[PDB]
Amino acid sequence: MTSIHFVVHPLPGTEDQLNDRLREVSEKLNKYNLNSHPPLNVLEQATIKQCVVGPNHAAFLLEDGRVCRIGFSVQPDRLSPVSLGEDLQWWPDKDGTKFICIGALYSELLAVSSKGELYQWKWSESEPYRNAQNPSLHHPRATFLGLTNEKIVLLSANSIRATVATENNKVATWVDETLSSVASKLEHTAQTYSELQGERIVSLHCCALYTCAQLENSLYWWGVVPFSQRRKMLELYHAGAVAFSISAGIPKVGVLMESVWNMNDSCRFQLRSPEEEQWSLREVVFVECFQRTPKKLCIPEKTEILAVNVDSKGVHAVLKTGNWVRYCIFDLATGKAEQENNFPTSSIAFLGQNERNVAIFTAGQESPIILRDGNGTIYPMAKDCMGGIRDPDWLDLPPISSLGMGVHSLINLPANSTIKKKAAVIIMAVEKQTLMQHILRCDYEACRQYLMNLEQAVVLEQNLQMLQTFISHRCDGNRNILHACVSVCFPTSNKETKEEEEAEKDRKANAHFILKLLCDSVVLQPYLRELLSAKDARGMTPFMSAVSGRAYPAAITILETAQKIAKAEISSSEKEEDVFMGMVCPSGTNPDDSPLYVLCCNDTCSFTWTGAEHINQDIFECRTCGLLESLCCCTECARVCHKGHDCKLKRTSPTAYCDCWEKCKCKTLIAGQKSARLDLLYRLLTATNLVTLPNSRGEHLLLFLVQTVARQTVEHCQYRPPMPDHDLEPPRFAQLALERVLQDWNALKSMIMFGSQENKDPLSASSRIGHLLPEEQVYLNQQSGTIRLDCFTHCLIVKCTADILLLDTLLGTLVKELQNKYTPGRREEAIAVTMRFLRSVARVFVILSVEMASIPQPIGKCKRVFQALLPYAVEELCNVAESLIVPVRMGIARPTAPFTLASTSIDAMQGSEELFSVEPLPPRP
Ligand SMILES: [Zn+2]
Ligand SMILES: [Zn+2]
Ligand SMILES: [Zn+2]
Repeated sequence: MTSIHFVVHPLPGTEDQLNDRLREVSEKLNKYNLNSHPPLNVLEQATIKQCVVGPNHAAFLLEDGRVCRIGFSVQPDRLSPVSLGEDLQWWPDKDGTKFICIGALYSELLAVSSKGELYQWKWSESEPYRNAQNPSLHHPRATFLGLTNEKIVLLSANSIRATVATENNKVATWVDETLSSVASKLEHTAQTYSELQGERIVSLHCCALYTCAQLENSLYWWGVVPFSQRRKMLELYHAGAVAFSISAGIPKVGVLMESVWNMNDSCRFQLRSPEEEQWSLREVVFVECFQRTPKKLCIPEKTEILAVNVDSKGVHAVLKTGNWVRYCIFDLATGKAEQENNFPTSSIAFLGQNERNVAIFTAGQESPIILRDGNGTIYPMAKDCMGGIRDPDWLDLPPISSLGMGVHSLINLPANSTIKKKAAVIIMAVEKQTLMQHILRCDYEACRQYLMNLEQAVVLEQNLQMLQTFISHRCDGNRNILHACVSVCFPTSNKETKEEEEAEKDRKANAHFILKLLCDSVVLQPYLRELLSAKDARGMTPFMSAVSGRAYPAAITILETAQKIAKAEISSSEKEEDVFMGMVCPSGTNPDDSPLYVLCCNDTCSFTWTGAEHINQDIFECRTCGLLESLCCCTECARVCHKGHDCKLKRTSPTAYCDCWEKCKCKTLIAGQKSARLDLLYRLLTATNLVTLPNSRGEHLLLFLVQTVARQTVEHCQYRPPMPDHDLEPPRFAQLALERVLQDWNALKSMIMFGSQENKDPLSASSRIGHLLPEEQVYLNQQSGTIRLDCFTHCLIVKCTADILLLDTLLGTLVKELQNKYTPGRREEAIAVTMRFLRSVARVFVILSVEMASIPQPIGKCKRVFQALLPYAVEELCNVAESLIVPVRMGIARPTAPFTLASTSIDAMQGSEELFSVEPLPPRP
């Protein structure tokens, strides 16, 4: 059962207004109850195969061959939105013949039946045309087209022209009866093109001027030569020509009497009766330079083709190469790929369950493009400041069984109004998924009654076909019921976070109760593993979506549910850790999409604690979003925002105040619950192994946290206490995160033993050495890396001169693991970790002491570290001095220039910053 909806989109418009109309339909489905029409209720209980839109009428083709039509009127436009006709009447079918295809022209409605008969119905006439002389003949031009001796299959209809095709590779075309005067030389009857032989034509799509035929592995076009190729023809039109235009929703034929020299202007055409207007030459095609032969489009070899639709801009195609999907726009001037675009989401989620649901919908020249993916949902397309596809914002819509749109022209416009003349009318037959809509409407009672009814039905009749059909239910962006519940559970306001800072509807609660009800459901137990281990269009599980969307109690509930389910299904291989990591953070995942890393880098945006001020920050630039000249963004914007974009850091940074909300939707303006965030960090530290995996910049979590702390200490001291809200405190989470992570013998071990043999850094040249000579592999495997460890030690000691607690935390963890005579192998492991850390501390201390003249705070911190670990620091300092004194005694010292010492401490820090804050050599691409 499906429901019918009407969308009015005035022309000319952008994709943003169309997306706003689709969104308005989406919340009218979601939060505005339900509404329909009396005469369309009979259409709701059947599978509508095809919907077409005429000038003032709409036609529906069903599965059983019944065709119905209705009238409508659209008043408002732009500087229910439609009025429907009172009664619906059907096609007279006393002969009992079912119908296969329908199509809409301006003056007639076309039908193709199973017996190969073409039927024509006038819009003005209330009864379909039947010839009295020939009872077996029904189309008035069937004799002229010569289709009476061949069974007919494929139809394509548009505003003025129609193109039709048999089984015998015979294609014909004609124009509407309102242009019968110029219909002597623009058309052709059924030929047999030898160039199209070899493969059956699988689809035909007609534009307003030309038409296209898609075969099994080729594309051909024929018809009117486009306006871009008229430059070479005039590389200048004499008077006396006869032309036609389709402007303002009406087709008209005129005659020229001026001489034309420049073709970029507008010309005045004398009107011709069907038995004197100023028209632009871009919408005028001279008839009395026509591509009467099919021309092959250039496509790459071994590429499957999915959906073809044509318009004035060219040929729009979806191409599949291997396991990848491109979107292509072909220009008819050269026949090559004019525009090539890659989808910003995953291709696997775009392919969906079935590849036959991918389609492209358009209505004419200026009409927009609606793309339908493999799941039957709408993929919203928009253009960024560059020439790519913007990141899509999901509409939360059910899949569409049938979609059809057309161009309508408004009637009797006043002369003193700026209302646009033309619009597009879109008709949707959206499916209903009742528990999906119950989840999206935030109602606990309907979900509870549905689960109780399903449990009673399984207990009584033992039927699970409806349940296994409901498991495969999807929303937009490849989202299941759990994904929809998580997306509903996102925080919206900052009221609780605003009120907790002092002296220091019911949608959310119903959503949480719904999540608990589906988590503790008895009947949903054998499918919750497949529900939780599913990836959406961004490649995230519901736990990853709850972490990234700042829904922390939802992530806590999902984590307990995964821990409960995973312990009862070990049995065979693919064991407990494999099931748990499949549910939490699966393999083949980007390192910047880890739940621990994302949980660490979700901080409050800097406009929330700085208004229109001009404090000193770090300034990032996006090429994609348009933050180019004076528009800027804070560092948390570069972390959470702009993750797949072309975002860079500018060295010449003046003062700015995060102009990120002006150009895009900043995802960091709202802070979630702090206690649930710390509890999630506590649970993720002691249950997974996500802390030993670096991010896409090759940084450990400890290095990222200490760099965030060292940046925020400098940035947050210029906060003055009293369009988005700017009355919140600066974020304090990274200090507590460092204090918790440093109390762990996995993170400290992986940080200190970084760059060793059993630790791979993706941005190091020594990581990928398997294709080299064996001697070079020996020379590269002799050494070990200590760049990032030295950077971490320098950032902990020199750049963190506002706290001491992290150093005592690290020293306490080291001493506690050194005094552990309980588990085997712990003591020597802690000894080696202590040796590596003391080597790094000794190197930093030596550099700082050489740079200073004849105590500073970092030297005091190094002395405290040496005093807390005396019997090993003495030996490592002996080794450091021995290494320093070797080249003097052997007389092989490298000559250097003299330098002056440092009287103050800021210049020594400036000189040691350039020595330790470096990067290893990247591998060869
Ligand atoms: Zn951006
Ligand atoms: Zn920001
Ligand atoms: Zn931002």
